[PDB]
Amino acid sequence: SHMDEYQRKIAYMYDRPEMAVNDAQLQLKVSRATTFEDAYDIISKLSVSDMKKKLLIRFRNEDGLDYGGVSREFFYILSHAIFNPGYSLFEYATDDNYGLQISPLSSVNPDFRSYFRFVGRVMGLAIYHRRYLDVQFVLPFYKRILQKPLCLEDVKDVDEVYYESLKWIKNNDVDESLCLNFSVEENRFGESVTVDLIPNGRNIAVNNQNKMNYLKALTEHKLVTSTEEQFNALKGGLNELIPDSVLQIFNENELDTLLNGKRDIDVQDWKRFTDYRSYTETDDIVIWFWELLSEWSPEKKAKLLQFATGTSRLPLSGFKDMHGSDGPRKFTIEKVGHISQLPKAHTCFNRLDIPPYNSKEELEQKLTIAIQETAGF
Amino acid sequence: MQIFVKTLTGKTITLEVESSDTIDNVKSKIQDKEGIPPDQQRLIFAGKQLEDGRTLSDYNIQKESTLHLVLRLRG
Amino acid sequence: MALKRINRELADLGKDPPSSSSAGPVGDDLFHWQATIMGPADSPYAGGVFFLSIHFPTDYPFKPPKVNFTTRIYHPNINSNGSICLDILRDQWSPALTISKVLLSISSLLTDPNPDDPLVPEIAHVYKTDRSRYELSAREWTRKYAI
Repeated sequence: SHMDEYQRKIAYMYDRPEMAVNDAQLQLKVSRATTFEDAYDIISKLSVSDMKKKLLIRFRNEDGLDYGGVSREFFYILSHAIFNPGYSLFEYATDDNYGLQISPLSSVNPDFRSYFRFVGRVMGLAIYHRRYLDVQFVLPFYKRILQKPLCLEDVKDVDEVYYESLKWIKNNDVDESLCLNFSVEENRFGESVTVDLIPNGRNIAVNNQNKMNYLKALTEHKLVTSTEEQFNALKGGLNELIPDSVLQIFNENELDTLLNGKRDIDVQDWKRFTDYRSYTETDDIVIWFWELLSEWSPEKKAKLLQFATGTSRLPLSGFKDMHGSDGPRKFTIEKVGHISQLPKAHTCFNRLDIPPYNSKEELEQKLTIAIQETAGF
Repeated sequence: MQIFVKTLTGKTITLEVESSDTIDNVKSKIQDKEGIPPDQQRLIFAGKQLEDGRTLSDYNIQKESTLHLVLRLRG
Repeated sequence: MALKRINRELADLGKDPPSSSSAGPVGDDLFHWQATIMGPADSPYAGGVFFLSIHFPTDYPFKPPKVNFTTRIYHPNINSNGSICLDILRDQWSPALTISKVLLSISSLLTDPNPDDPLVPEIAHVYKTDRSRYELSAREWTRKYAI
């Protein structure tokens, strides 16, 4: 089984003599309001020997027991702070597909290397002390961490439309009508700058004999070359604690599980941040739907989320900041259709149309059959 | 016989059917293989869209015929 | 690639215009165009003029432009905000498509609404059940707003 192999790998990793914690306890006091600032002030000055000791975290003016829960809450807050796109370090791959990745604009800062080394230290500390973040990167990021080659198919996990266009170029012939050439126009704070994939590439149109090299260069530039220095600093910070000989026994999915734990979708947040059309919060269909979601496994909840909203990934702040094809659009439930028809979905509007059924069992059966063909997680 | 269907994603699928087989049978086989509902499948061959209630032989489909398949979903 | 293509499209539009739908940059910003669409004759929107705002992403032509209506239109595929739920801009987009093909597709959509993408379920249901009432409402809205 996959789970048994992952557990064996985890036990072997934590059994290594080079990843054993010390016995002395390192105190770490951070104010709840200024978590990011104090965390950056303390962590970015600790030594490698100090970071390998037991991590004891006490929030200021918050005295309590079960320090494990306190440390977990601290890691949750820090992960939601450092990886927040508003801090101009990471960014979503696309507005309607929330996948974190290193932001190319982050180079605007005078010294981004210190911040990215701090991020690497945070990730290494989370993995080292068996603590979980709550972010969800893209697969190419994990492949880069493990030093795996990146190809065209990897763009599928980043952006669907971009990958479809690249595949169209690969399959169909490219004529002279398209004004495609070896250059990329990137807009950084209004001004647009042209970057040449190859020397003197802005004056070399793509023929039918160059489109393969063009696709290779585009994939490399989009996935790797645009974030060289920042990712190098991040990986240096990460490997400052975890040796590269340890990370290279997992793959792009086991590493994700190790970093973020088992992925689950909260139901209380989902219920609190949804809206209804032609429905009321006290209607029988709504309460039956919420009960069914409450007593469901994470895989099927993810399948339903992908069926309704079009993707199984959520924003960094839950369902509150949920985006559609055009703009913000919270999860919507509407009464539409005949009783016999299956529930329908409108992905570009984050809308779910549920006919007014009569019994909860019928609703469960129809919803499961409707979401059968969707694959989640 | 054997026919080839190319989807909008560039995926090529080989279907083991017969010229006398109906369009409904081919659509049912496609649904079994990939889960695409027969109504949402649009098949184009020789500039003609395949319609339910007819057969492949009615569309002059022959050995190793190349068809274009488009599935409608999403929103 | 994101600027030469836009310049080529603008030049082509300036050479052989469709004589019905027009497009052009607003001020001096090639990544923000305004377009004008005439109401099709064989549709209830006849005699109306509609305005569209087109935003070209920096990944053009690999990513489709974002088109938004400005004049309110009573249609089973255009909501009150103005977003157009068109297949050619989300699923069947390819780099070979230009900005004139999008305008032609929208003008064709204004003739035959697609009931398989019911962006507005109420209007879609009215269209599928009572064609005459839907056409009357569309003509009333066109007379009120499009002119």
